[PDB]
Amino acid sequence: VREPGSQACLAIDPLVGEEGGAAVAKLEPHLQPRGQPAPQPLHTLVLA
Amino acid sequence: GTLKTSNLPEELRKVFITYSMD
Repeated sequence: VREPGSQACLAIDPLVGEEGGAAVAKLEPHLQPRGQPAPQPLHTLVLA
Repeated sequence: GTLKTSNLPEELRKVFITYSMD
């Protein structure tokens, strides 16, 4: 008989870098609000 | 609303009309 002492099997486990991983970022455009005095289209009429 | 007046010079105020009798 032989003993597995020296030849024992190996388990594996990755060295995950999640602890130092950057996050996913969401973008939102800062709308030029119409609540603030934004301009409007100058629909014109004629006084005949 | 607000009022407005055009700066259209007098030279651009000339118009010509072509038509038929009916």
